[PDB]
Amino acid sequence: SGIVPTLQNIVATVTLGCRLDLKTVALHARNAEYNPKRFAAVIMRIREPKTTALIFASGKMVVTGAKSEDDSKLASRKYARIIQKIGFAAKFTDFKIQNIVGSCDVKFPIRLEGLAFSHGTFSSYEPELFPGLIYRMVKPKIVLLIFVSGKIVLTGAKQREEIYQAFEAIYPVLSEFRKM
Amino acid sequence: RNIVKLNNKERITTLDETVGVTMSHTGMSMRSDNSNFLKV
Amino acid sequence: KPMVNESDGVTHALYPQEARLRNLTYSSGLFVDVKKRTYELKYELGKVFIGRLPIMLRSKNCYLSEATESDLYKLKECP
Amino acid sequence: SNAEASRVYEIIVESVVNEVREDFENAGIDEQTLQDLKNIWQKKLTENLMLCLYDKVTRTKARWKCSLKDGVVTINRNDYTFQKAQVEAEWV
Amino acid sequence: ASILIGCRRAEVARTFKEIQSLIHVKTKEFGKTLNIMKNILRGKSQNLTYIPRFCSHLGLPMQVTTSAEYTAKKCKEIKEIAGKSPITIAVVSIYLNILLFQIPITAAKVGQTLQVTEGTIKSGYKILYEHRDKLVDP
Amino acid sequence: GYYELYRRSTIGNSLVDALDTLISDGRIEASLAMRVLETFDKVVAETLKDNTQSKLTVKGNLDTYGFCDDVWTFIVKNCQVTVESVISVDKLRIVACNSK
Repeated sequence: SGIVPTLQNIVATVTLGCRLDLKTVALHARNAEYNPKRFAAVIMRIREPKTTALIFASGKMVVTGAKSEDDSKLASRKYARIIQKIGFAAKFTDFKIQNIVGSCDVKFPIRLEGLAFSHGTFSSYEPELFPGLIYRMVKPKIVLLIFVSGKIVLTGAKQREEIYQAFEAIYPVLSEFRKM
Repeated sequence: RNIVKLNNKERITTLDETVGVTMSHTGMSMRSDNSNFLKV
Repeated sequence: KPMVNESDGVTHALYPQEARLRNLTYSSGLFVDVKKRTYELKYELGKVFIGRLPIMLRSKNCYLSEATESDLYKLKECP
Repeated sequence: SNAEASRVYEIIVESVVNEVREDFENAGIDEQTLQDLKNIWQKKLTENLMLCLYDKVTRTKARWKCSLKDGVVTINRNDYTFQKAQVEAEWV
Repeated sequence: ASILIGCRRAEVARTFKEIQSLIHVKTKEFGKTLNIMKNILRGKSQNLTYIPRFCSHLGLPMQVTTSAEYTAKKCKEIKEIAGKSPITIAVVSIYLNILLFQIPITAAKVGQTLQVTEGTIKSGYKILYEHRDKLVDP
Repeated sequence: GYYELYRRSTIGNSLVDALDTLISDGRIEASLAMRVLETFDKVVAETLKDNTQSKLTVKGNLDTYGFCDDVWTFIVKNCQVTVESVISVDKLRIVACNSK
């Protein structure tokens, strides 16, 4: 083994605790996108860290796009600092990471048909609809995407230890259904 | 007047193809639309 | 001409001997040129299968009408 | 330097004078006053800003593309007039 | 979805574009209803069959059919690309097995009859021509 | 109809200074200058819509972007512009409205 999954996305939610008006916010702000006819929320982006936050009128904000937890928390504090800079009485509270997405490579082809036949109660393989395999692990409750080239995707986790335990619990099964 | 008593009609034409083409055009052939009729 | 569409989906030619042995129906497919028009009121702006027809033996539609003696012996049909 | 901009300016001056002449006659001021508007206007005619309209603005990750139609651009003390334009900008 | 389930149970092969050509189910909701329906069936407790059907759509001999069978199995054993849905593997397999003989259909006719992209059968015909070595039956 | 953003151009500010010159220095009747501004908007609209053949190409680093009341506003830093010549621009501001 020796392969460690690398995080790719982290989705967290931050509650500011106030209320907004969207023409004034979209008029006085710098880097932001707003359009009520498509999405009733301002899409604010920052450079460092390179993230994306969806800001709603009810004060709820969604900071997503970070590669680590410190970048999501610090980026969330930067968005909250921008909101406090605009002219509202916001407060950085209720920071809870909602999703963690990672990926890795096993460096050998994987038999998806035999994996879908043996683990039929946890897999859902339809090549004409999606060439990858959707493995729903019980403990921990992680949704894994197992492709042919060996790239393993992991989503549906609240912590990193769930991703690591998911990969350590899926590695022998992948080593069983190998080819070369 | 004897020649007018020689009127005939055309017989039914038998399609001579490999059948599988026509039988493919019968049921599901992965080809829809291609003609606007009662499409509202 | 007489034909048979099997269960898996393959359709091939039918002979009366194999028709008797497989308990099939010696019939032939029927198509119709179906024309459609849309008027809008006299303002004016397909080979569809309609069903099978049983074919009598020794008829102009059956394969055995044009067969010879040795050909009938090949198809296992008495002259 | 561009002669098309001078031709457009001349069409604008002549057309504006000809269409405004009616409102100048309705007010009852003077025709030589309108001639003074043309002479003073052409006499005055002798910060990097683009003015136009957009058709589609797409964004992918951090890449922005914009389809622009009909506009005048002021760049380095030089004026330009375009019918179409494509913007391929990158955001940090 | 019930027709497709009854097709999968009876060892029959019907593509999604065929039932989709029969009924306009908007694909996505069809996939979700088929998924939860499969969960219902699991709670109440194979591309090879497509080759003779498309060979019947083209009217090909039996040797090309079994040749596309051996080609389909071997291509299923060689890996690389793996599949990208089995329909394209079937049409490029029949395309190679028909470019091995002399019966001419070209790529446009087989692409408009089987409803497959020409660039896809050529993209698969490239790597397939690269793996032409171990696909010979005799 | 006919947006009033074209008044912010060089010829637009020239016409504004000319009209304000006729109203301030002389006794030219007011309100009519606004009619000259509307006719100016229509003439610039139809003229730029029919009497333009150039095609530019701006490629740079997007410094700022915004959208409000069907108004796209961009600020690009260090961008190159291609006419149909290549021109280097340190800072460029773009203001566009909806064409539909």
